[PDB]
Amino acid sequence: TWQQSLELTRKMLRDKQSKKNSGQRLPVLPAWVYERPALLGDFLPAVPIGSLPLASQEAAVVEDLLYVLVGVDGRYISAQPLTGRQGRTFLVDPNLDLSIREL
Amino acid sequence: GAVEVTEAALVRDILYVFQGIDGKHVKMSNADNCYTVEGKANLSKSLRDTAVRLAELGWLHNKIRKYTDQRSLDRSFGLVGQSFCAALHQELREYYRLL
Repeated sequence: TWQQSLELTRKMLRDKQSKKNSGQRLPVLPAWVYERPALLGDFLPAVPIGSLPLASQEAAVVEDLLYVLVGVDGRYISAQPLTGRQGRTFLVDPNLDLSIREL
Repeated sequence: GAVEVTEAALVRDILYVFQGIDGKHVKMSNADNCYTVEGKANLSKSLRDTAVRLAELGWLHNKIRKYTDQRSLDRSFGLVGQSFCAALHQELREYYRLL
């Protein structure tokens, strides 16, 4: 998970700053900021779409999309958790129409 | 009863073809690099001819798309190439706004 690697980097940066400040106090963010997923700005880790009429499929898709554009999972569009630092990967309901899925 | 694709459904499929993504009854034949209407669905000769005449546009669309995608990844192509690709993207978006 990217979080652990970034925490290691931050620890090393802290150690280097303290090593350069000759032991002057440095600012440190209270731990819960780094220790709380529910304050991340990324994502937080329904009727099946293939039974909907094409226009209804589009409507449900647009709802899921509007959720997903702000980092929130839809009903028939779902996010896939990441490994390492990557852009979000998404799972799309496979009963959607191929054309809709491409779009 | 045979499946004949309605005018609206054929329009939707051809509009997907214009958008560069195949329809449900008209699909990109990649052995001609243009969208051909399947024969599983039964449409009149005139409808098929119109479909071909329209999928010409999808062929051109996909060509422009491939060119932009390809030149977009080469940092070596320089700022002038990137600006050409940006202008082409802009024209493409105009096309999409009409679509």
